[PDB]
Amino acid sequence: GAQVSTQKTGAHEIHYTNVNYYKDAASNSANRQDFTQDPGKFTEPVKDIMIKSMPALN
Amino acid sequence: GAQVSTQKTGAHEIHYTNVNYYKDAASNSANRQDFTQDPGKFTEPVKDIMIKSMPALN
Amino acid sequence: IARVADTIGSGPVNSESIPALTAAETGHTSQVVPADTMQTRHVKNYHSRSESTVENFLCRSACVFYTTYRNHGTDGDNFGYWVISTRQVAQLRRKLEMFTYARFDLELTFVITSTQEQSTIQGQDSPVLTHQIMYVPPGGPVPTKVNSYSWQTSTNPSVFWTEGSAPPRMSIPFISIGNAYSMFYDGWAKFDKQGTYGINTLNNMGTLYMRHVNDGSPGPIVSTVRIYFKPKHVKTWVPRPPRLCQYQKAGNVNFEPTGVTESRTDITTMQTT
Amino acid sequence: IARVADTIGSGPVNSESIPALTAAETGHTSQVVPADTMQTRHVKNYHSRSESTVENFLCRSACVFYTTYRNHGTDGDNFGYWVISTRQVAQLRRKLEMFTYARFDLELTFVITSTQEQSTIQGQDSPVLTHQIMYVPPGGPVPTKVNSYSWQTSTNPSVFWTEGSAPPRMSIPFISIGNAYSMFYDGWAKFDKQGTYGINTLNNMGTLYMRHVNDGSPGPIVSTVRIYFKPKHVKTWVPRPPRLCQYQKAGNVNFEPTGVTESRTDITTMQTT
Amino acid sequence: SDRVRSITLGNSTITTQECANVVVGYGVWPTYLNDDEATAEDQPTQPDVATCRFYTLESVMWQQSSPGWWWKFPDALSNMGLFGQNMQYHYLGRAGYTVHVQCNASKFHQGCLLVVCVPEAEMGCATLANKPDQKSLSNGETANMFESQNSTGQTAVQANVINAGMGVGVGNLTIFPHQWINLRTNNSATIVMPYINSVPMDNMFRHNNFTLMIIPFAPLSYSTGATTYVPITVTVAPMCAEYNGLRLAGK
Amino acid sequence: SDRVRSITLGNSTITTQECANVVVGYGVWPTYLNDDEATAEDQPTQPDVATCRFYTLESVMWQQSSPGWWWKFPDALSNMGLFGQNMQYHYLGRAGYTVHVQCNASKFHQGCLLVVCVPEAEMGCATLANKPDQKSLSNGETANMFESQNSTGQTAVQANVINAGMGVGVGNLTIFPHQWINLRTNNSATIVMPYINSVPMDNMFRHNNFTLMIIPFAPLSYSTGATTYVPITVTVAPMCAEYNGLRLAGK
Ligand SMILES: CCCCCCCCCCCCCCCC(=O)O
Ligand SMILES: CCCCCCCCCCCCCCCC(=O)O
Ligand SMILES: CCCCCCCCCCCCCC(=O)O
Ligand SMILES: CCCCCCCCCCCCCC(=O)O
Repeated sequence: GAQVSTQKTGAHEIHYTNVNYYKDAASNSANRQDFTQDPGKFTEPVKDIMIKSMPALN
Repeated sequence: GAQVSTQKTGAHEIHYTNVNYYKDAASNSANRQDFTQDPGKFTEPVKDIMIKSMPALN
Repeated sequence: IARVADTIGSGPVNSESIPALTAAETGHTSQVVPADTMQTRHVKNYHSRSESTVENFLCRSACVFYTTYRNHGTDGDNFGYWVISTRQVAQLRRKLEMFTYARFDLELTFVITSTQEQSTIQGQDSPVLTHQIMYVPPGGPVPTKVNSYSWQTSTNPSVFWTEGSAPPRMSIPFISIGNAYSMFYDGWAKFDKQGTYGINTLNNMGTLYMRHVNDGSPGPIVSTVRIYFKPKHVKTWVPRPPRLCQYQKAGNVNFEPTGVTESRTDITTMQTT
Repeated sequence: IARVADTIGSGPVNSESIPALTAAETGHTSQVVPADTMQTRHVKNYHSRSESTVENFLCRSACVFYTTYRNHGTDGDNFGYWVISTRQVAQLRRKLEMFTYARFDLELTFVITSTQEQSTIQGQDSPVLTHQIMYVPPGGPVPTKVNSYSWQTSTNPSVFWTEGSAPPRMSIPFISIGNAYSMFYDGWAKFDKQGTYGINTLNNMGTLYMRHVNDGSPGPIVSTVRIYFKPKHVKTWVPRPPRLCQYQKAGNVNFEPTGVTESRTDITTMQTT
Repeated sequence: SDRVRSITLGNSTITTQECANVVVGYGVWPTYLNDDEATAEDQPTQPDVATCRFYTLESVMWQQSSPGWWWKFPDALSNMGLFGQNMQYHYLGRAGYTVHVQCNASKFHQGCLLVVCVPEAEMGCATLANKPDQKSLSNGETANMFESQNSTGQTAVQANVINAGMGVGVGNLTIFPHQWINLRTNNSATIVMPYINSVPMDNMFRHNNFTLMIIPFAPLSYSTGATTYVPITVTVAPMCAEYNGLRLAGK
Repeated sequence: SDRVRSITLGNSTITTQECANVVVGYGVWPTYLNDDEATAEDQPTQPDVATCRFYTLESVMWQQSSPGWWWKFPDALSNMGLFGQNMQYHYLGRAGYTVHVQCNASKFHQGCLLVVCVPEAEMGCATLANKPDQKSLSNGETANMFESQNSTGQTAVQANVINAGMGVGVGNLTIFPHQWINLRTNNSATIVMPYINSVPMDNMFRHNNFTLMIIPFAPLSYSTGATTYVPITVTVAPMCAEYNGLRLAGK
């Protein structure tokens, strides 16, 4: 049970291996590459869709 | 994910193994065997081909 | 990949569409890009947001407290204790308090250093020192002396460490009784609202106890233990504005009123700063 | 394989082809081999250019600075700092400056050594020392005392090290805001051309801070930290002539004019040297 | 033959009947910045004819004791037509250059000039503690002269030619794209320089970042009765010039 | 709705929440000169971003007794950024214009302005024997004011507004591409003008050849206690500007 993942490399011109040693999931290392984004919660929390090009208010 | 490469040995009369441990590509070891050569940039930067046996200037 | 958006090409426009005009009263933050108010070129942006994730922003070891204990004591009374909290330091407290709720595992690290004290007990040749940090969860028996029975650690987790070696480290899971750690609490502890008000209501994490496992030598010695917290496997909820005023207490959010920003000469001075 | 070219066999010649004659005015460097101006034999050359690659030429640990800090201080004021640069040493500066642009990762290593000072504080029996190197990027809060709050290192990267163990080492990626590190800059910092001229314009790497994590003991002690840089994953552009004159400053390329080479007696003396 | 050559850029043309060849940078012809290399988002300006054309600088006079000259670019073109204009109104810029140095003699004249383009040619001051002032580094359209002796001055440049103002060996300058004007062989030298920098575009007023040096390695020589006025004319043309960041004019 | 509108040219944008519509010349959108219409042979310059953008002129103040104003183009833009620069270095030029006149009021204000672009607006002098001097015809970025009475002066323009300086009926000026700013209806007027001339390109310094007139047909009016400072701002943008005939700068 070894996990081969992709290292953090540069763009515009590379794997590491991981084995878990302990029985608890808290003993693992950090989730350094959990890239998720949902900004709509805070920037567009309104009920109606509010298209950009249209006027906000009639 | 283990990489078996050829060691540096002598010519005229031999592998090592590599595993990456860290998540960043900068944590890796040096590229000791990146043998590339393009001397034409500095020694023949002229526009025309300039064949050797021919006279350089007419 | 936390890759940012590419810039799209845009030429001249003349139409009824009004991307620049909006109503900020709606609470909606406008989604205008530079390609809406000017002719842009095409840019393949390879920049990524990998460093502003909440895991990377928070996964840094930070010192949260240090205390001192001696080898001679009286009588004694030469040991250390810390009631665990994350609010006695300014730096880590402000990062954790950018959110209202957080769930994470911790990486706990200790840095124990010993110092020789002024005396006339020459000559001193002291063997290597061994320290014992004991964690007593809420309700367990507390050490009263430096050699009391509680240090047996039959069920209480303890780490023994000899000086000169790597600083000790262990992992702690998410241990709260709630579904998330609270950085902020807007209620009281008692139902009649008398007593403690605020985040101190939920502070029941426990206590750490430190001592020398060695018997005290003639030469006086004082050791200081630095605790370092590192959040791991983080999940944050409800971000809030960063603390502007300087902290005053650990139990409450009491502050001294502060200006909004640094002032400048007038409304048009470009010397900012 | 960076294997050199084999020598081809060549017999006598009598023709119109003139490999030895050329025009050096063209800027072209002639590609004549020995097989063009003499009868050669066939040689299977197994020599390789593996050692003159820019990675191998540059991937050597080099000391770039060392500074001292004490344990007593006043008041204190017993800690060290270094504004990071690669131009305070002659040896590594001349290798990096054979190119105009370079991109690489670094391997950073420290060698910390402590020395006992002259005093009459007998007798001294001091526990092992622990050092803390903190890196403060540009804009971050600076340590003002040896025990100030900045040493908490909530977000600033720091390495803790106890004496007697392996020298500490960590990797740094390529961190510049440009697409390449510049060894040379032929402009000013301000648009009106007043102010700093040259490579100092682009020097904004940060600062390192060092201290003893231990409380000071009675016996005086001075520690020196040696920083070692090792370029990794190298890419170089636009090679330039090696520095001939001895360096004078770190911020600029100011020099004292030097002769082209060592002189000899006359145009025909074979005693060279 | 290969000694003749013509170069047409814009409404300008240069003919040469006695040349050697064209040296093209590091084998790279100048091009426009691509979408995957760009970082500035606004649509750039490309005049493409009014700016990418030949400009002739001020001529110097080769003498028997001339150590050499140097120009900074694009500071030398900062007042040349519409190329200088776009430089003033824009924050960012980008160009490559065709450089044509021209010196003719009488076939009884002798002397060899080194013509080289040095990228990022940072120059030292004559006083080790100080820095060279703005005029000593680049006089614009006028050449700054090398000296054949140690320089003096608080803000002066160390213009002793043996180190070429940079603290290197002057004979080692052939690592950069260079050429030779040898009076018995050719009367001109031409170099095509691409845009070289650590960023895709730069401010054209606070950065150069290449210098043109003309150093006589073999001195000018002739017998009495021959023409003694041998000038060297420099004609540069920006190639693929584009500009970003339009605003009020300056500097 | 159709009262809102935005116009993006270059790095500039104009939003209007209360407009009427866009008047496009004679139904012709400005374009570049074609190969079968061109006669000048050299490759033209097209800045296309640094010049085809919005420029704001100097504002005037609408008063209760203001007869009107006029600008000449491209003389009004002869000193505006890189558009004026390309005009100086080039013999020939060619552009179309987006014109945006903007005047806002308080909804208790009243008055109607005629905004018209007159092609080839040749103006007469106040003295019948003489000719109007250069400044009376076009002050550049500054507006020349109509009079509500007969003008006097040897070199003056006959600026009596009833004939509009041209010897015609001012109410008949609606034959040209025009619009109205009626304070109860809209606060702006925009006209897109193509290049109109008897030749494919012309010299931009000795020919205009259209004028912008702003004539209040209904005077400004308000009750005491309201704002009395009602300015009119003019924002013009050349479209598809190209240039031929590069040489030294002038005028
Ligand atoms: C031998 C060492 C064991 C020590 C175990 C320590 C466990 C204590 C719990 C630490 C987590 C506290 C986090 C609280 C967060 C908050 O209040 O915002
Ligand atoms: C705890 C240790 C962390 C230290 C991190 C140090 C990072 C500083 C950056 C080093 C690279 C500098 C290279 C510059 C090259 C040049 O200017 O030519
Ligand atoms: C961090 C790099 C770890 C390198 C691997 C060392 C640990 C032992 C690996 C054993 C792999 C077989 C176990 C398995 O089946 O998953
Ligand atoms: C430098 C030599 C390293 C020798 C190997 C030790 C590390 C563990 C190897 C584990 C191999 C299985 C992992 C994988 O699937 O790639």
